[PDB]
Amino acid sequence: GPHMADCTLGCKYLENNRWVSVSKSANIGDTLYIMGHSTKIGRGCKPETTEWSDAEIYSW
Repeated sequence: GPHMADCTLGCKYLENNRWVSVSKSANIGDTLYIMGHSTKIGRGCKPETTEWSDAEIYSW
């Protein structure tokens, strides 16, 4: 079988003063990249870091 992600991380980042949402996909154990920042995807699809100066994960 193929290997797909576990969860879809719905996050928004401030680009050019516009909050752009993007849903990315990663596994429990992946490292999510947002704006150059990286966060490990822990349990409950919940990333270690959910908040950044100009970026935030809103849904997982």
